[PDB]
Amino acid sequence: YFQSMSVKGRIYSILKQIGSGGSSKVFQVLNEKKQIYAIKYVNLEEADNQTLDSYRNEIAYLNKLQQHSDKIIRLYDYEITDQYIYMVMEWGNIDLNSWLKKKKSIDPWERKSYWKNMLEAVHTIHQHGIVHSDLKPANFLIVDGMLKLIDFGIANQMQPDTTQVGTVNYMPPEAIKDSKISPKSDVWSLGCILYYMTYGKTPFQQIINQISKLHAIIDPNHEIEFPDIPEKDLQDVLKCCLKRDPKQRISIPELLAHPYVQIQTH
Ligand SMILES: CCc1cccc(CC)c1NC(=O)c1nn(C)c2c1CCc1cnc(Nc3ccc(N4CCN(C)CC4)cc3OC)nc1-2
Repeated sequence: YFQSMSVKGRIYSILKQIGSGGSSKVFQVLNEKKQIYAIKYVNLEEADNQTLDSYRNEIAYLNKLQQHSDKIIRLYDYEITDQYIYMVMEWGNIDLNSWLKKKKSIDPWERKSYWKNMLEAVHTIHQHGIVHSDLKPANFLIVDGMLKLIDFGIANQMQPDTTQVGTVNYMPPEAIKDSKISPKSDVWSLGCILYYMTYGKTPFQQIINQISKLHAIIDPNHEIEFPDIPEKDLQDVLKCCLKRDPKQRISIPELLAHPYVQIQTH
């Protein structure tokens, strides 16, 4: 029940575990001033040089980029050694994958406000050359009704083995047809998340067969349902995000000047 750890001399008191993946554990902890944080611990015992440089790189970027937007998660401090990495981060109520897994109805205002957070955070990483290229709702954390981007998909996702889960619902068609990596790949994946918040599922979610789903994502003859809704700006945004051709698909800077994001509906 009572557990503890240090990170750069400062003592944190572990309350519980709030995450896991590969050889990393996220804990909900309290510092000496009874302030709540999330420490991500990562193990390097069997991680190769590539893997380690991927973690070092991600860290450096996350640290740098938090200044540039407040829609990226705070990395308050970290402790990096040959054996492990602690990262003392901003603690959030719940991730968006779990939040949307609760709710059927999402408040139009809340959806738009989330959409904006997502655009801003993702735009920031793009501005420093980073395409995420694996954006899911899992990647976004709700901190006081504000969505923070948890990670940049820079680090190499090593598997547990002794014991969200590689889902292709958010996968852009260019990725499925196999070096080059367009920032508009992320626009598709964001579009898929918004499509979820708009219509209740991802566009190819109803496709039960895996190989079929992949095929459907690419097949231009295979249309996507955009059932008409009061928010016609929302319907517009989704159609523009989910163009299969990356060159015809809308840009982040464009999505930011879009009526959905700018026009005040009251
Ligand atoms: C997707 C990002 C990623 C990439 C690579 C490696 C990792 C580490 C496993 C990660 N994961 C994280 O870096 C991470 N995952 N979570 C859940 C958090 C982080 C870092 C920051 C952070 C801050 N605050 C929270 N709070 C929180 C979130 C979710 C939940 N849950 C519990 C499990 N349920 C199934 C869903 C709801 C509980 C939380 O705390 C109360 N949660 C978090």
